[PDB]
Amino acid sequence: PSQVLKIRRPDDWHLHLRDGDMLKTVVPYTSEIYGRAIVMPNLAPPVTTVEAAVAYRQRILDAVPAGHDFTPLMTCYLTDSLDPNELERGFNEGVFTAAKLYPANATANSSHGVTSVDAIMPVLERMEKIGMPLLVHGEVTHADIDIFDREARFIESVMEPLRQRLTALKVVFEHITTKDAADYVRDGNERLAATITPQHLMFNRNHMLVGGVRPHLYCLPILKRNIHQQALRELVASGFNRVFLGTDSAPHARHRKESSCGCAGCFNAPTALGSYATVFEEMNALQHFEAFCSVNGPQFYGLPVNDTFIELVREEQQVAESIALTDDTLVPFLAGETVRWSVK
Amino acid sequence: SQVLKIRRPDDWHLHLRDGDMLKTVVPYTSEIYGRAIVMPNLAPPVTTVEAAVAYRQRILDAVPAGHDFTPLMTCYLTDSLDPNELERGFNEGVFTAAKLYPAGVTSVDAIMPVLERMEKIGMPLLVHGEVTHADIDIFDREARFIESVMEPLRQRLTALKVVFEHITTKDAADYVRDGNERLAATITPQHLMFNRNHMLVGGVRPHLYCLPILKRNIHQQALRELVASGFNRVFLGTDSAPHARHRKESSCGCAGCFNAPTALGSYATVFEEMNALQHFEAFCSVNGPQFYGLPVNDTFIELVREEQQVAESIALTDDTLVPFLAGETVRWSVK
Ligand SMILES: NC(=O)N[C@@H](CC(=O)O)C(=O)O
Ligand SMILES: O=C1C[C@@H](C(=O)O)NC(=O)N1
Ligand SMILES: [Zn+2]
Ligand SMILES: [Zn+2]
Ligand SMILES: [Zn+2]
Ligand SMILES: [Zn+2]
Repeated sequence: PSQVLKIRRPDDWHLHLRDGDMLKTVVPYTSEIYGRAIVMPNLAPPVTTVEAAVAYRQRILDAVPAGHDFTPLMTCYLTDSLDPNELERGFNEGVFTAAKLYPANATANSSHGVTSVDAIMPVLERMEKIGMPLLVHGEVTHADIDIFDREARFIESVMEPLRQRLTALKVVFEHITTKDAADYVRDGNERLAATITPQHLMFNRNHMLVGGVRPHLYCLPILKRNIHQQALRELVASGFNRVFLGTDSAPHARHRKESSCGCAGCFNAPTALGSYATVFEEMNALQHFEAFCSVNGPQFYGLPVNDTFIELVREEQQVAESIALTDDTLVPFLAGETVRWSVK
Repeated sequence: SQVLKIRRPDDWHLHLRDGDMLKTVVPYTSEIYGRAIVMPNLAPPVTTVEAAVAYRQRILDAVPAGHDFTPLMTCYLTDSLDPNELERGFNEGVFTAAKLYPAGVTSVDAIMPVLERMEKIGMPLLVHGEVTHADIDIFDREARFIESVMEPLRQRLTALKVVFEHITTKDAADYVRDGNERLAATITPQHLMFNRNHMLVGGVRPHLYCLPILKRNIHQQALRELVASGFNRVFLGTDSAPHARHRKESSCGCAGCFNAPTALGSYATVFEEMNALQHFEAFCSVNGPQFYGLPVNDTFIELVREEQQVAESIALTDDTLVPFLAGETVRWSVK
């Protein structure tokens, strides 16, 4: 009989659900499998108020198929103009589970982003005071920094000084992609965690660039050299308990991916969980798989572990080539491939 | 506006393709360049004298009347090519050079008799210098080739003339700079103008995707310094490498920049920025002929520093062709 892997129902600690018709298409891929997800706030315009988060939460709930037990955990997009009182109210009311810091840029509109981290110290101090976790997309985006160096540079110039300045702040280093970040997180304290995507465990930059350019593997932070991939694999396989599942499922229509300027992001919600199983199996570390998927995130966030179970079966299945949208189509992670593990 | 008059250039590394694509792209080259080295990587490749003669005629058929353009043909090396076939083509003026692609040839040691014949007859070897092993990071493949293939080959065949095509690294720039009169290189406009950030920051840009891949800024800067120094064994080779739009903009986009329409003005900009216009003519019009033992062109063209607006697309029989720098501006124009 085909091998079965039973786990406590997982959660996705880093997800993009988009809005409108695309939200309606993509939510089911998450809600069928995961009990909760951290829903990122990078809509156009971004979610920067309690009222917007409440309304978005309801649009997500509207799109959940009948019978799925799925709870979106909302986030606030940090911006220069965000009122610390607004963030705190949302946290106190259970609307915002966390706040998300995207890379700083001096040219950012104060309504849409952060100009410098120093400029938002009032909101960061407030998060520290109230115990609200900060989720970080840790890259510095200065034009003179090579794209492959941007994560490592963030550690030195932003992450370490911030954590020294605000010693009680809880931080998730999202979607880490480098040995630099893996080591930093491994050597950190109980207030520092990380998420890792399936693509950054499965692939390295050669997969994106050798034999052709593959925009469906193009995402931020960019896939790194093999030595970084291996460090990430070793970190999850070690059993380190402050790394956890965050897909960064980030859907874009096919025409927006396969263009003269392809958008960053992998639509991996359909195939992520089986992909993680494949990685943990290859690393001879399946004894750490459930904790990564279903325990470590809840522990860091101070939330209960799910009390229902799901099963993956080690039986081969083909991934769809594409998934229809109202207009155009979405190309899933591993489209058309035969995969080793799927959900029963 | 400033005007720069130069000897008519040549393009020492060009892909013209075949069929309808050839008809579309040839005029962008023939209107400007006196000669071009026409690469042999057709499907199937040009590996015989007969095939090269027929291809040359198809190229000439596509050259507008009044363009004095001569294609210089090349042979695609393979592990099993007959040295007599290659020499015959050289002696007949059919093959100007032979091109070594990384695997076709199973290995270089496998082609030693062909390379020995080339050395004896004075036929230049044009090298796409990358190693191919799956575990080698793509950004390392040029540097690794220098140590494991290029330096051993040149030590074995010390009289062989070699062009290190489309160099992309400080490693290659330094190797060529420090080499002897039997080693030269070509450099494309894209590897002087851009680095990998331009291809990957703010979106993935398949029209900048080419082999050898764009490298880190430190490599770009080394290439710029090399051409600006006046070093006389580097010369213009566009590696213009056209593909239809939806072969580029795809789930697995093809490598190659269609830069023939914009290359010359783009090079002029680089030389100007590097305060090295005194070395521009030699790069475009003298160094390559010197290395190949061919006369310089006897006509002259002018560039003017007036912005040229690059077309968004070029019509094909099916699909379109997106020029390198589509919709952008080039600072220098051909008068
Ligand atoms: N440079 C490229 O990316 N492509 C060239 C091949 C080559 O010059 O090696 C082509 O012919 O398409
Ligand atoms: O930081 C990001 C954003 C995400 C998206 O498309 O929302 N896509 C990515 O690849 N990374
Ligand atoms: Zn991110
Ligand atoms: Zn994200
Ligand atoms: Zn080449
Ligand atoms: Zn080429």
